[PDB]
Amino acid sequence: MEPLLLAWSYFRRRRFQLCADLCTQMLEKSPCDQAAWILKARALTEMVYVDEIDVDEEGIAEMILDENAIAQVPRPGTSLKGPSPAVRPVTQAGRPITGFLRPSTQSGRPGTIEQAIKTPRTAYTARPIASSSGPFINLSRLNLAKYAQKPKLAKALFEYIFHHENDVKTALDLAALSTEHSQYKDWWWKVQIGKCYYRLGLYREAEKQFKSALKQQEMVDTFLYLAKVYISLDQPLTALNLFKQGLDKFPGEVTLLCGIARIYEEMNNISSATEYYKEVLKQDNTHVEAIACIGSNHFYTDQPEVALRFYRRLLQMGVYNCQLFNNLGLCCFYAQQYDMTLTSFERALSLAENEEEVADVWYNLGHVAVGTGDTNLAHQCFRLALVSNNQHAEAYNNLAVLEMRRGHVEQAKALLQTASSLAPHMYEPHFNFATISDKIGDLQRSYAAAKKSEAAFPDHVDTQHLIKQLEQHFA
Amino acid sequence: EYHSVHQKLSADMADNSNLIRSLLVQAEDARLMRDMKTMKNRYKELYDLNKDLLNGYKIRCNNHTELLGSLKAVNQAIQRAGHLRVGKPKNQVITACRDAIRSNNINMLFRIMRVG
Repeated sequence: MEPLLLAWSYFRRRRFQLCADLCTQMLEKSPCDQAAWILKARALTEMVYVDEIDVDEEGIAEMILDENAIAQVPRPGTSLKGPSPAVRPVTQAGRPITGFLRPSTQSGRPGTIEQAIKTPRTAYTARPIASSSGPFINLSRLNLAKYAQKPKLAKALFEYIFHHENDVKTALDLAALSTEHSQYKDWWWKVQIGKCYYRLGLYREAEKQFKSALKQQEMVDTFLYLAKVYISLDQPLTALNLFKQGLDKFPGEVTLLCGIARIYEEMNNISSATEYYKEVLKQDNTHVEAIACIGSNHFYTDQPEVALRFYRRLLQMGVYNCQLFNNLGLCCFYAQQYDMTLTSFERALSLAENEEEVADVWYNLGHVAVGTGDTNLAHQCFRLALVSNNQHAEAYNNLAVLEMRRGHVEQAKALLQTASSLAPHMYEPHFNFATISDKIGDLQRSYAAAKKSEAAFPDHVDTQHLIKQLEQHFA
Repeated sequence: EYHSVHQKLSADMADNSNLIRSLLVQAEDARLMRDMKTMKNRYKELYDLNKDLLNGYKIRCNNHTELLGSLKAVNQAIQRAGHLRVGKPKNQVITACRDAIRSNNINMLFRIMRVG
């Protein structure tokens, strides 16, 4: 009923528009009221809040122009920098496609600025890469030396400056004055200064504050923060020891086990990431990350029924996506459940909020069709995948395979050239182009294509026989 | 005061270094796409940021030298206070003196170096 009370109760119920809407009134009515002031600050900063732990988009500049790893060429198995590409689709030379895209995924790194620019913008991150990773209150007007004295105001004000305005320097000024006001005895200000540092670039100066905050009071937050810091310095085996220390503190934490599994998958030894995702499951059993990862791994290691179970679980827990339903369709078809197969693809096509998701669903429908026979339906589905996403290399490759099945060799050659131009990291377009060339002749093009195939999937077999035959023809 | 000034300058220089990295990448892209005007613009921006950063570097270097001098002065003070006493009465002072700096009890600190 009353303004302040109704606004605060709107805040408790996570409205975040009404709260501010009543405080703006209450502030116009009285120029001297700090309760509604910091309440509107909280509402504004929480309409946009996103926890700093899972925001790790380095981009392009950090990837090359910033060197922090001590060892330049460390032993294979101690640095971050399964099914073969003949089964599991790939994204780079290696790095098979993963389940559960998270905005911290790097999934390989480019070598030079030119390569990173001249590639698709979303081939190394979940979002397109970036070079660098009225108003309620004007930051240049308030004296942070006076709000630092009042911690009740200072905490919400720092959260506002950091998560709403993204002013790391003024946030760090406020946090430094606040920490010196608390005589360096509250772990929260230490963690916040460490976050300011970590997104300023100073990792060691942030690891110092995170360690000093762990000494004050163990919290899952500081453990994950140190994990981020250590992963940024390219030190997996330090992060794993720190995670096992945290699990010694918190015996069954799910985020810590999930971080261990993420590190094991970045190092690409799935035989332990599955164990740790299974521990996460034994703890949560609704975890979307572990369920999706184990489901994908179960699908690609020729066990599609277990993957169908793992994805029906996510269906049972109210998850309603385009990805989930296309996955259910692939699993139902390949696990030989032909009644619930195509309705899942229909729900997928219904739920797709993009033009690339629609293209992927049409690609998978073409796979279903070509598994059924009737190559014309798959032809149409691949052409629609192209019509939806012009830069869809798998559709080009499959449509060229079907074209050469029909007989049109030049169409297949052009389409395979387009596919291999869009995705060089794939091996199928190169191998097919080399095969058709060798079939007609042109052993130079066959060599230039089979060598790129071997560069893409270096443990292939038919590529090796092709290269042997070619090098034999050259003498 | 020297500590706080160093922290402020370090944050500022880190921000400018991030700007310079983005600019380097941004500048490189213009060169690749052969847009010479924006390339020259990026390099002008880089020149200005470098001059600002070198000014800040001089300031921070002088401040860091003064701070190191102050730290060595504090430690020489501890050592000259302890040095004035022979045997065990020396060691005590040193310990106490350090335990009087981690707590910023400057008056009690001086009382340790005055009587022991």
